Amino acid sequence: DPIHDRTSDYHKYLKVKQGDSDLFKLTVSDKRYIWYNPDPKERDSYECGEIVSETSDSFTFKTVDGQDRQVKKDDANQRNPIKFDGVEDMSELSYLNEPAVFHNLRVRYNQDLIYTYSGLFLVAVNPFKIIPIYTQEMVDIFKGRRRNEVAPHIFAISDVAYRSMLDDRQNQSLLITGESGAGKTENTKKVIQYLASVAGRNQANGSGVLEQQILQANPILEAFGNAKTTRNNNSSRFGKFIEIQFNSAGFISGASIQSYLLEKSRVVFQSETERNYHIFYQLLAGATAEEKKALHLAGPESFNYLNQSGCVDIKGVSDSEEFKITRQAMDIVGFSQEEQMSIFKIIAGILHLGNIKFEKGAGEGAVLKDKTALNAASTVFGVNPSVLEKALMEPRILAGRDLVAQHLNVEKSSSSRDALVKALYGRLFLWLVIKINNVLCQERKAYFIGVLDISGFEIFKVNSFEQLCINYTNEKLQQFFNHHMFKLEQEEYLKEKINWTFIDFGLDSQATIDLIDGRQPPGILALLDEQSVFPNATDNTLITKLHSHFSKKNAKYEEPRFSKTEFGVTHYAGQVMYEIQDWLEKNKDPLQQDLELCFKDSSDNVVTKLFNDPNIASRAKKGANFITVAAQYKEQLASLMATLETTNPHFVRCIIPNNKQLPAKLEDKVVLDQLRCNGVLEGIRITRKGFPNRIIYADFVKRYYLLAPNVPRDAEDSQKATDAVLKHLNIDPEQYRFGITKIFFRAGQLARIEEAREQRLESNEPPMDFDDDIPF
Ligand SMILES: Oc1c(Cl)cc(Cl)cc1-c1[nH]c(Br)c(Br)c1Br
Ligand SMILES: [Mg+2]
Repeated sequence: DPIHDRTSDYHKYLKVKQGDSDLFKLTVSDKRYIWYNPDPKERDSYECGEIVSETSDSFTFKTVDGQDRQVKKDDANQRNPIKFDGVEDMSELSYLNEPAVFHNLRVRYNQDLIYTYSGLFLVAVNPFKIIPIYTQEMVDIFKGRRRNEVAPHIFAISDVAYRSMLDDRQNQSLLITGESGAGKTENTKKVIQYLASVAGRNQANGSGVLEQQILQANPILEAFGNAKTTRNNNSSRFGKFIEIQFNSAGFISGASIQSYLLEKSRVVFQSETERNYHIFYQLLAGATAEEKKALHLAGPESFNYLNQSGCVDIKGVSDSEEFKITRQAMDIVGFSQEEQMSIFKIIAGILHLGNIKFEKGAGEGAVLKDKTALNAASTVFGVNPSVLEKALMEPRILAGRDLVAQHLNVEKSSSSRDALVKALYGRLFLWLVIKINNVLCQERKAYFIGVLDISGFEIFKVNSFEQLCINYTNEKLQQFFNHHMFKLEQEEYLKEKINWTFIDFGLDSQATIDLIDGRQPPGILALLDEQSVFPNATDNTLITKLHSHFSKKNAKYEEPRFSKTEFGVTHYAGQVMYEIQDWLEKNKDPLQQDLELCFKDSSDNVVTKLFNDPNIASRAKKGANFITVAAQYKEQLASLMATLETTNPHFVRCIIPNNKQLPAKLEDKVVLDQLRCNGVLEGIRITRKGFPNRIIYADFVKRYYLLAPNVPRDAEDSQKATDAVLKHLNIDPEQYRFGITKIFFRAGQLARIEEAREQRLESNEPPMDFDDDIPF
């Protein structure tokens, strides 16, 4: 058995490597150690010192040099006995403290053990290198194994969710948290791969295509939805909830992707060193010379949308090659060759739109002296160029009921062009998702495991509305963790009156959430909205308004003294300063109807669908106005979260090792920040101090049969029959607890002590068979 064979890749790649005779000498030492800060200023840089003496309330210890230092036992971070180094579940540590927990993660990390359990949930420290642990061989190992049986792995957390779906007939979710680049998306992929493989169909082998189409749906989105940021070379610029769908039997019956909050602005702007969406570079570098001809393509550096960041390629990525992967993913999903070429027309069209140069005419309004870019765009889109031109520079609006032709300046014309671009891109992306969803979902699900892959927390020199939305989302995901680990958990203990004294885990980012999406009193999004449909409002009246509501009034809010255009929100993962510029327009998300008119007329079957389909091109009307982006997204998010509350959540906490995207460099301050703000220690603490597993009194007749005074699945009393099978082995009384309608087990008694009763090789047929058919 590979898991027991020290030779296996399993053992080689997933297990702590065997310590040597020298390590054994140290492991049996009677010496004790403490984690301390050599520099009290740098509280996240720790050294190990030896405890040399102790008083009633103090330890004295040697620093890395020979100096002696004293500390209150109350304030001491004791080092766990080294036998614990590498331990797979940190709820097992004797001492649960920051340097201890970080140290354990460090030991596992140093030998490419990136997964470690922390009580109920999984921690995943990004390796930033490939590790051979996701082969079909690895899947196989994990198929069906109990969490305690196999090493920590994304596959194991996935299998558990799967088993729990089947055993409880309840929908599950894999919530994968992390700041940008921490590993959310790679782990999402593994979750799907694994589920796809473990619950996929062979059936004589000619129908498994559904599962290949599920797998293939993600490389498509990734090419249109991902881009290099300063924080991640493959940053997800949209969030996604993936439903993997199962039939009654337990097999995969389909999948459905809900996408969130595509970063439309990236298409027309990217900050230094960053990249537009992969698709633009893939196209340009991977098109046939004849496609380059039909689309009037040329190099990255020929396009304003691709040539401002100073970066057109990503180290170790071939765009020409990724392009082949995308095309193949589009084939496998079912995108017809016309559909695909339309898609690249739209991509090519966007690039040309970007090259349109507006200039000042005689008057104040703009003029288009060189129509090269305009014509190439219209050609590719199949729209009338002089109609598009007039729609760009001279859109018509109502003025009362009068029809008036605008003459936009250079600045307004450029912006409107950008708006057309972002609408184009955003609708295309939404279409791609719609197309995929329709291919994958062809069976009424019986159950699902939802996999959440959002854009992770991020901070840049300049943070705009997109970031506020991203970090608010991450803020809510974390509160969801807070809620299930601590709030719901204890509230239960209270209900069941199991004599639990409430603990405040000091983790609640509700105030921050409220500050953002609060209705009454109104939060940022509400004021943004109010201001968005106030006809005279500016970015400036907006920040003034925000300042007036929250400055020195909201503890999570800050009006900076160094700027008039920025406001600070204190998030769980840190304070973020947000630049107000353009918020109103971003929230209104306006597009001249003359542009829409111009494109509804496109001769292209895909472009026309982007503009004529009400489920793609239509906008919800919030009374007299269109629904704002803020309101719409608050609404999508609440819905997601409402769906999540109905599932049984499993948490994977991804952790970025550093900010350099380097393997083998675990930066303690970086990791500890995440460990703190994730509430990792608090999550371990609740699982240790508490009673995770609790079954109703009635159904307690479940794994427990005559392993004590004769008592089969029957009994007339419920609170009596309970204490029965337990006392036989005399299993510790304070190691469990009797509540109103349930029986709780401290830190998993079903596994800890229950290893003779259940999980045995005897106790079934061996203790019955001594005198079968031979008793005289
Ligand atoms: O309809 C839009 C318009 Cl008119 C302007 C802009 Cl900037 C974006 C979208 C958009 N983006 C995404 Br993603 C979806 Br779905 C939609 Br609709
Ligand atoms: Mg991602």
